[PDB]
Amino acid sequence: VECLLPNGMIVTLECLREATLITIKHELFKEARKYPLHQLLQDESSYIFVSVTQEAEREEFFDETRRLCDLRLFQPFLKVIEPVGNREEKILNREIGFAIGMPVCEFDMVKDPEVQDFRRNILNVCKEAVDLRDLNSPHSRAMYVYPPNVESSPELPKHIYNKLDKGQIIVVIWVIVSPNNDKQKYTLKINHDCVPEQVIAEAIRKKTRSMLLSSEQLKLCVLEYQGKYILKVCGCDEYFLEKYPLSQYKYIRSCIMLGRMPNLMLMAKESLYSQLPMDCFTMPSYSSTKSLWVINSALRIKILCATYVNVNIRDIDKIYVRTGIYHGGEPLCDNVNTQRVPCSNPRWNEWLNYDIYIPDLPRAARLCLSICSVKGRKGAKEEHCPLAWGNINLFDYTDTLVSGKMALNLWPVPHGLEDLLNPIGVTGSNPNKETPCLELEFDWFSSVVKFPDMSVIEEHARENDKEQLKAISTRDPLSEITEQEKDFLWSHRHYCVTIPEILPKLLLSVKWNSRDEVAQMYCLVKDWPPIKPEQAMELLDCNYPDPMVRGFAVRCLEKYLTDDKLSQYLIQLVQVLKYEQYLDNLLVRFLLKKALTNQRIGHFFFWHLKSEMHNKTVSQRFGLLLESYCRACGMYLKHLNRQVEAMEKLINLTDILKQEKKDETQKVQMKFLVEQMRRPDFMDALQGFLSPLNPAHQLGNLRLEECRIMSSAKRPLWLNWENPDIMSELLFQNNEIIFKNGDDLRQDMLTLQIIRIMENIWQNQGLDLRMLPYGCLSIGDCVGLIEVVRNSHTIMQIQCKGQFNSHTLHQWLKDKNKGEIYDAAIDLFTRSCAGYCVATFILGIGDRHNSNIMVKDDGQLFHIDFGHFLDHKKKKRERVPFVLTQDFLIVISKGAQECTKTREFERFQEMCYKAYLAIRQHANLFINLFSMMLGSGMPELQSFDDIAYIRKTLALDKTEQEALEYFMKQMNDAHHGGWTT
Amino acid sequence: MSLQDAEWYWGDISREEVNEKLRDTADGTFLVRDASTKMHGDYTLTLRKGGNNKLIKIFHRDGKYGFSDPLTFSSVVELINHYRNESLAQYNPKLDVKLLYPVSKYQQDAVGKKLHEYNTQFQEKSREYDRLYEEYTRTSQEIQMKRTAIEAFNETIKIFEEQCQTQERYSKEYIEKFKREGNEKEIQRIMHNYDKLKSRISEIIDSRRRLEEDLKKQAAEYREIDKRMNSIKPDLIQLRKTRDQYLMWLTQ
Repeated sequence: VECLLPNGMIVTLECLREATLITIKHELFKEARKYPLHQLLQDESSYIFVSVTQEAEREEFFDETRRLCDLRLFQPFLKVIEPVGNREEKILNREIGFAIGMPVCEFDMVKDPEVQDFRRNILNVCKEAVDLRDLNSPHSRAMYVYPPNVESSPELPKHIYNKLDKGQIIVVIWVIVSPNNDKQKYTLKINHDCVPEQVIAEAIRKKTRSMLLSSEQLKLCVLEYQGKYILKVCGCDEYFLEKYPLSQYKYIRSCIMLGRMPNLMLMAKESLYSQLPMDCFTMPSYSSTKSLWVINSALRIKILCATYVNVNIRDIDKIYVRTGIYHGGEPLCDNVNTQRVPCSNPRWNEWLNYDIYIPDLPRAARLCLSICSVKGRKGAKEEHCPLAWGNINLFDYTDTLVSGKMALNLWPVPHGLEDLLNPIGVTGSNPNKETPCLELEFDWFSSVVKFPDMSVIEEHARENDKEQLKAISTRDPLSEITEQEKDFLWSHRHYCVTIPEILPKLLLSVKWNSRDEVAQMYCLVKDWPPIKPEQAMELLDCNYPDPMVRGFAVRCLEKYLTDDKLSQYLIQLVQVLKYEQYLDNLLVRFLLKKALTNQRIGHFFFWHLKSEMHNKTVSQRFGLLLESYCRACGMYLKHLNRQVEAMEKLINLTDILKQEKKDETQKVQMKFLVEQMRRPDFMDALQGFLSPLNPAHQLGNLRLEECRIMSSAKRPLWLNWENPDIMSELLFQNNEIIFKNGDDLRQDMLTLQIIRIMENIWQNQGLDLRMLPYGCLSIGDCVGLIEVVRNSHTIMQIQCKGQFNSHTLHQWLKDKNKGEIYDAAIDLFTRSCAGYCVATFILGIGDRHNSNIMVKDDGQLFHIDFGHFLDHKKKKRERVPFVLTQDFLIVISKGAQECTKTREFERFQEMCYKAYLAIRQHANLFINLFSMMLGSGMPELQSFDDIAYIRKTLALDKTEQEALEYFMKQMNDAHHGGWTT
Repeated sequence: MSLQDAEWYWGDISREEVNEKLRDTADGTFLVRDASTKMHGDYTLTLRKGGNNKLIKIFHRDGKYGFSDPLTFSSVVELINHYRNESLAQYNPKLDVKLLYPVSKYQQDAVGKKLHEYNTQFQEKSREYDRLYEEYTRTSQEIQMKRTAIEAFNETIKIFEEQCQTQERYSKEYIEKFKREGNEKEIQRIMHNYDKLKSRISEIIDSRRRLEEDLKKQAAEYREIDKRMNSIKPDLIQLRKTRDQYLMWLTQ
C-alpha cells in the first residue's frame, strides 16, 4: 500500500489484509517520521484516508473503523487530507451507495432538471411518512418495523369456519418465566374473533388462577398485564400489535386451514420497544407561454442525421428512420418514414409531416422512432428490420412542448422484438455512448408552448341499451371492441356512470387524437365513482398513459388497496413504474409512502427495485427511487446492507465456481467451496442477517456440514442456517435457501405469485385446493433465492427407492402415513394435484417430468421448475404441461389401478372443473396482472399477443358451459380419453 | 362469388394473425373474418385506418347483412364490393377510408422434405443469433467494466498528479534552506521523493494505456458482433416466415 502524505511525501506501508483504517493511519504517521517532511505534520487525528473505489468514484473514508479489505479499493493506494464535509452525511451516503449498488454522488452530477427536481421533491413523501411513523411512538414505530400480517377480510370462509370447535380455536401460549429460560405452556381455548388483548387476558387468567385472587384483584392484575405483554409467533419475528380479530392474522388463519395449533409467546412489550431503536431521517444537503390549443398547425419533425450505425454496407441495401406519434400503444396518426439513404451516409435533413394537428396532441403523446434497414430482394420479397429505437415525450415533465434541436441515443432493439417501432419501451436517451445518435429538430413557435391548464380550460373544447352496457361491462380487458361498440359507449358516456366498472372500456372509446372528445373524457373522469382496486390496477397498464386516468387509478388504490393486497401485488406495481412518463408521478408517491410506513412492504420494494438496477433503461429511475427510500427507511438500512453484503459474497463465490472451477469435478468443487466458506470474512458476512425471502426469518450460524452444491443445472448453492430464535423448535431450526446464479428467476417469481393468487381465490370460493407457492426472489441479473420446502422429495427421488413399479409413489405415501392418517394424506394429495393441474393448464407452464414434481411426507404435491410459461414453444395447439400418469391416478384412486372408473377420480375431475370455472370467473384479474408485466423485459411476454394465450386456455371468448366443454376436451385429448363424461 | 371463395375472406383466423398480416400496411387494407365468437352468425371486418386496425361488426339477420340496423345487403361479398367502390363515410363519417387493398389469401403463388430443410436451416440460424446475443451482452457489460476502470484510472491520476503540485509547493521552502545550508542529503532525499512519485505515476499511466488499448479492441469486436447480428436478423425473420408458410401449406 502506497500512502500519499499531505506534505507531498509518498510512503509505502506493509499493511495487512484485515487492518482497520485507524490502525493503518497510526502506523503510517509512525512510519512517516523516517522522511524529511515529518516535522511539518499534525496529529494523525486531523486527517482521513481518501482513495478511489472500484465504482470509479473518489471516496472519503470517514468511517475509519472499517477494515482494509472491506474498503473496496481500486488499487492499493491511500491519500491523506484534512477532513472536509459532513461526517454523518458522508457515511450515510456511502451506506446508501453500497445498498443500492451505485454511488449516490453520481446523481449529483446528472444535469437533467427532471432528475434534480425529482430527487428534491420526493423528500416531501419521505418526511410525511417519517412523521406518520412517529405519531403514536413507541407503538407506531413497532407497527412500522413489525406490521401486522393480517388478511383483508375479517370474515372467515365457511369451510375454514367449520374447522373450528363451535367457533373457538385452541391456542397454546408460552411464557419465559425464569432467567434460565424456563418455558411454561398454557393451552388456551378462545373465540376465533378475540383481539390479542383478550387472548392476553385469558392467558393471564390461567397464569394467576392458582392464587385464588378476588374479583377486584383479578381484574387489576388482568388490566396490568394487558398493557405489559404482547403476543409473538414462536419461531419468527411476527407480532400481534393491533386489535384485529385473532383469526384475521395470516398466522392463525393458516393454523386453522392446516389444522395446526398456534404457538404464541407472551413477550413483554418493554423488550419490544427496547429492541427497536430511534433512527431518524434528515434532509440531504442537495435539498411568454402560449396555450397548446392556439397553435393551429400540423405537427412536423426534422430528421437530421445518424451516427455509429452498425450495419454491414455489403449486406443491407439502404436505411431509413421510421417514426410515429403514439398514445400508449395507440398510433395517433399514420407512421412516417424518411427517404431511404445508403448506410454509408445516414443523413436526411428531411421534415417529416404528421396528420396530427398540434392542438389535438394528447398530453401523453410521445414520438416513437427507430432506424430501419431494407433488404430489397425482388420487389415484394423486400424485408425490413429495426437497427435501434428510441422514444421522445412530446411534452416534458413541466407540461412544455419540446422544441428546437435535440440528440437522442438509440437503444438496442430488445431480443425477439420484430416490430419496427417499440412504443412499449421507456422514454429517454441511451446513457451508453458508442451507440447510434439520432439528431432531431422540432418546430419552434416564437415562444414556449404549454399544455392548457385543464383546471380552467375544461370549459373549452333504452332497456336494450342498459343490457348492452352491462354486457360490455362484463367483457374482459383484452376483448376486442368493435367500432360500433366504441360509438355506442361514447354515445352513452353520461349514463355509463351508473356502472362504474365500464371506465376501462369507455376510455378506449375516446378519440385520443381529438381535442373535443378528450376534454369531455377529462370532465367525466373527475366525477367518476371510485372502482375496486382489482380494477383500478387495469388503468395502470401501458394502454392508459393519460395522467388523469392514472391519477384516478392511484386515488382508487390509495382509497381501497389494503396493505395485504399491496404486498400481494407489489411486483406488478413496481413494474408499472416504468410506464410512467416522468420520474415524479402519483404512483411512485403512493408506493414510496406505503413502503416507508410498513417494513414488510419496504423490504420487497427495495429488493424489487434493486433486482433491476442492472437494467440500463430503468437504472436511473429505480436508483433515484432507491436512494429516496434508503434515505428514509431509518434503521432498516443496516439490515439491507447486511443482506446486500451476504448476497454479494455468494455472488462472488458462485461466479468463481462457474468461471474457473467449472471444468473440475464435484469432489474438488466441494473442496474449494468448503475451503472458501470457512474463512473468517465469509463467516462474518453470511451469518446473522434477516432472510431476504422473508424479513421475519433470522439467518443465524451456518450449518457448513449441510451446505452443498446440488446436481441441478448450473450447480446451485444449497445453504443451511440455524434459527436463532429461542422458540425455534416450534417452527423450525433449519433455514435452508437455494442460491441460484445463472437462472432467470423473475418469471418463476411471477408464476408462484399467480399460483398464490389463484389458491387464495379458490379458498375463498370454498374449494380447499392446496397449492404450495414457496418463496422466490430475484436479487439481480439471473441470480436469485429459492425457499427450500422441508421434507420434500422429487418424484424421481422417490422412484429411485426401488425397476420401480407404477405403484411406487402410492406405496411410498402409504408407508409414510401408516394408520388412520392415511386417508387425509390421499385427500390432500388429490386436492393439490387438482389445483396444480388447473393452474399449469391455465398458465402453460413448462413441461412436467419426475425431476421437477415434488411431494411431501404430508402427502402434498407441488411443482418447482417454472422456467417457461405462456407456452414459449411457439418458436418451434396449446398443451397441458402436467399429465397424470398412472403413478398419480393410482395414488388418487387409493391404490385401485382403474384409470377412469373409480369414484375418487370422478370427484377429482369435479374439483378440476369447479376450480377452472372459479378461475375463469376472475380472469380479468389475471389478465390485468400479465398485462402489467410487459415492460418487465421477460422474453415470455413482451406484447399483448403473448397474453392472448391465457385468453385461449380460459376460453374467455366462449360460453361458460362451452369453456367447460373446452377444458374437458383438452384434458381428455392429453390424458388419452379419460375425461369424456 | 361465394364468400368462402373471396380473396379477402380468411375464415376463423385469430386477432393476432390479423395484426401480423396488417402490420405496417397501407391505410384501407382489410380482411374479413368469422367472428371471434365461434357460433355461426356475424362476421367481422378488420381494416387498417390511421395506423390502427379498426374492427367493424357485420350484423347478420334474416339472411341479410350490414354494418347497422337497416341491414339491407344480401351477402357479405356484395356488401364489401359495395364498400370497395364506396367510401365507408356513407356508413360512419368518423372514418373516411375506402376498402382499397384486400389482403389476398391467394398469395401462396416433396413439400414435407423441403419443410424439413427449412426447419433445420431456421433452427441453426436461430442458434447463431442467440449465441451472438449472449456474446453481445457479455461484451456489452464487459465494455462497461473496462469503461468504468478508465474512469477509475482517471481519478487515480488526478490524486497522484495533485500530489506533484503539493510536492512542488512545499519542496521550495525546504530546498532553498537546504541549499543555503548545504544539506545535499535531504535535498537528494526530496529528489528521490520526486523520482518515486514520478515512477509510480508512470506505472499507473502505462497500465491505463494498456487498458485503453484493450478497451478499443474490445469495442471494435463489439461493433463487429453487432453488425453480424444485424445482418443475420433479416434472414432469420425471412426464414421463419417461409417455414411458417410451408407448414401452413402442408397442414392443408
